[PDB]
Amino acid sequence: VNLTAAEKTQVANLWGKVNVKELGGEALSRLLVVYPWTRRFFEHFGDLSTADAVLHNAKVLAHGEKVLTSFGEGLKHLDNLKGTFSDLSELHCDKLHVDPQNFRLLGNVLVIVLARHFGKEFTPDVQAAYEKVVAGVANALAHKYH
Amino acid sequence: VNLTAAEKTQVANLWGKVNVKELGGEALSRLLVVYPWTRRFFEHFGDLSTADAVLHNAKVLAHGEKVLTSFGEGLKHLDNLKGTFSDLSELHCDKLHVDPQNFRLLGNVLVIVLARHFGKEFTPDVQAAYEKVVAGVANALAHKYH
Amino acid sequence: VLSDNDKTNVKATWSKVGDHASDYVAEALERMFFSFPTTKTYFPHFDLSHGSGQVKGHGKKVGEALTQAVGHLDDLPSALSALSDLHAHKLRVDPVNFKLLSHCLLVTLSSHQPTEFTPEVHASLDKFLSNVSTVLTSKYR
Amino acid sequence: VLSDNDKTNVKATWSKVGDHASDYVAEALERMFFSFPTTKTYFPHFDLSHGSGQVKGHGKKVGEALTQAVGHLDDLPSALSALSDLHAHKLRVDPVNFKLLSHCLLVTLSSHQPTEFTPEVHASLDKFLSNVSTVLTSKYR
Ligand code: HEM
Ligand code: HEM
Ligand code: HEM
Ligand code: HEM
Repeated sequence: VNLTAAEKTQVANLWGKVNVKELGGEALSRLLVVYPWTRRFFEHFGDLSTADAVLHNAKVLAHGEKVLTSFGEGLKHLDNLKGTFSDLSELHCDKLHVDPQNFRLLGNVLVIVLARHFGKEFTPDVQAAYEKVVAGVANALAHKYH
Repeated sequence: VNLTAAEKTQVANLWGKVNVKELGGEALSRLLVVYPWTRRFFEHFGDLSTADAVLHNAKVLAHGEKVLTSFGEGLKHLDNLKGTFSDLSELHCDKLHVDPQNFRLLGNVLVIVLARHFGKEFTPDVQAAYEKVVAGVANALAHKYH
Repeated sequence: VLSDNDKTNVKATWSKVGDHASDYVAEALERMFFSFPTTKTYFPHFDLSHGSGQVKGHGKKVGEALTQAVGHLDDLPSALSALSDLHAHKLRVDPVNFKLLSHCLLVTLSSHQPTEFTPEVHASLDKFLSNVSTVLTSKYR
Repeated sequence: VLSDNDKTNVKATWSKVGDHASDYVAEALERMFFSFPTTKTYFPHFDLSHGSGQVKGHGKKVGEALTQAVGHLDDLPSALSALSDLHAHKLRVDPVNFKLLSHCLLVTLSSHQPTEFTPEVHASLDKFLSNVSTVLTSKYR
């Protein structure tokens, strides 16, 4: 991904303030409430028929953390998201059969979540940096589709 | 774009039979009729009020020829679309102010125009290869946007 | 939003398809799977090779639904109500995929009926298939 | 379609916005121009720099349309009639761009009202903005 030196600092500084369990939980939770059809992949986690069941499902929250923690891994290799996420792209395509469009939807929710928690700090510029990050991550996870 | 050897031969074989004037005329024409907001860039091309005006618009037809000549040229550099179209990409952004979504729209029209002309020689495999190329070209053309 | 001319163009088009609806739609899905592999993530349980019974079966069922839509252009939400429920509650196909199938449907039509797929006819069919796509996702949220 | 609860959530969000509508919307648009640079192809005549007065002025206008939307939830087509003519016949903004501004409106509201911006409110607002977008493009073809 094509990021300026000022943008990488911004990306790394904000993420050091990120609780991956809490925001991980919330990002995946918000995906499933805002775009209810994304709940199809997690139906085996328990009752997800309502917004409130979704928000209280221990497996959804724990998966959001796992997902954000993987997203954090990408941040450690921003010049090579394709290499970093190569195995996971193959995993999501071949084994999980996840439509990569979902990666984009999760990206958008992640930005709204960072904004929600960091107020003023998540400037238009900090946002621009993360919007480029989430699209890089999305593209990388989609890259090995076939 | 990444085409197999079979696909590249297929791309090149179909294009040798393309009447650049005829199909470029049609493709731009169908863009302006199918997606009428695209005419915003052709306000100075004369009458575009009706679909049959668009279809008889000498400047629309001519520009369509010009567009597919350039597309054609880009098919000689399928390993490096971004380098080929870098100058046109800066021009479309800085001079013409053309939302690059339009490139995706034209790509789809082009695939349809190719299907229409070639019929059953434009196989699902042949469309698939051409889908790769029109997304590659659209992508090269959006690449220098800022 | 579907004009009287758009409905005329749509029924004109589908009447030329004739008894080829099932084959054309079968061919549209294969075009979708080959050119847009992400859409294959919805069919891990199908053999998606050329000529597979499952795809042919699916093309037939999708074609019939389109035939119904063509027959009820004044009230698509009512003609497609059960499929609407199905795609919202169970199938849950991300809405971007409907455009990809619509696109492969136009390629199929255009390739099989070159002289009848005029620019204005194309324009009407695109509005229709987008209309059907809106109806089928109308209950997602 | 917006349910009663969605409309409750939209009206609560916007009531909580109050006199901040111009500032919030002007911010959205800046977030849009910087995050999604393709959107600037529609404003070649604008000062798009950070803090822009032109963008501020435009945000006031856009906020006004939003406020009017919020006040007429049952009949958005009628409230936004003049705006859907203009976007359709003059501005001709590609439908893809309306999501980009919606996404930044959600970024702006969540940033400024984190306690009110709940998953449920988030969902209701996204549906609302998508409804505004659909109405603004309803006359494109
Ligand atoms: C965007 C929406 C996404 C959806 C709907 C989705 C779907 C899934 C599903 C269903 C699982 C398996 C859960 C199970 O069956 O136990 C999974 C696993 C996983 N996903 Fe995602 N995924 C998404 C995006 C992401 C993103 C953005 C990342 C960050 C890189 C990510 C990283 C992971 C990881 C690390 C695993 C565990 C894989 C393993 O080692 O078994 N996913 N995903
Ligand atoms: C699809 C939507 C597109 C739109 C709305 C668009 C718009 C335009 C406009 C408004 C002009 C200048 C008008 C004129 O020549 O009088 C232009 C020039 C041009 N465009 Fe595009 N374009 C599109 C796609 C493409 C594509 C796909 C290609 C090539 C692959 C292309 C290549 C060119 C070329 C070669 C010129 C002439 C440049 C020059 O002589 O300076 N355009 N375009
Ligand atoms: C790319 C877009 C679409 C995708 C990915 C998709 C996905 C699916 C899937 C996975 C099934 C279950 C198939 C099976 O297991 O047999 C299905 C069923 C079905 N869908 Fe779609 N769909 C799409 C668009 C459409 C459209 C445009 C129509 C309108 C004709 C449609 C109507 C149907 C019908 C008639 C069935 C079978 C229903 C039944 O058995 O009761 N779908 N869809
Ligand atoms: C969905 C939210 C939107 C709303 C509420 C909205 C509404 C408005 C309003 C109220 C005006 C000013 C009308 C006047 O008094 O002359 C306007 C003008 C305009 N709109 Fe939108 N619109 C929206 C989306 C968009 C998007 C996404 C774009 C493109 C990125 C766009 C492009 C424009 C442009 C280029 C103008 C003319 C600006 C000027 O006066 O120089 N609109 N719109």
